Amino acid sequence: MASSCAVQVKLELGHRAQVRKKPTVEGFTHDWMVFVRGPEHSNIQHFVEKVVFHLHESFPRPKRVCKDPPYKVEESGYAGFILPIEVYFKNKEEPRKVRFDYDLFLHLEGHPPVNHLRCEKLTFNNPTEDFRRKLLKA
Amino acid sequence: TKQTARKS
Repeated sequence: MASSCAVQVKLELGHRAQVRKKPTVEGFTHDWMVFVRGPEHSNIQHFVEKVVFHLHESFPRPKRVCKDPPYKVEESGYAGFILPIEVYFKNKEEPRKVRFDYDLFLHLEGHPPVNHLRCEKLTFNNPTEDFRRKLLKA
Repeated sequence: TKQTARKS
């Protein structure tokens, strides 16, 4: 082949975190929501198999799996923590997935709610024709 | 800092 391909796809990782009007019985002071998505409502499901959100051990059923959009977790809690995220690809070769450490931080009562956005670029060199077709639908 | 405490 004379030809070669590099494909780039953009992901957005983010979260919202808000102080509750009233704490929960466990003493969870905050509502939050973390997510993985494409920018401008683009459809990353063409190439994403699933998104795994690994919550802090203090949460029940800490491995949260989303096989279909929206890839998000909504929860309540009292403290910020590092939240590993795995994005799995509909790829039959390497790489099968990419891993991020997401910083799920909360702000103190009195400060505006958290609305955080983290942009990530993924680059795939010479994907298979099957995977390439999926990436370029997104 | 604006942040709450953290857990680990």
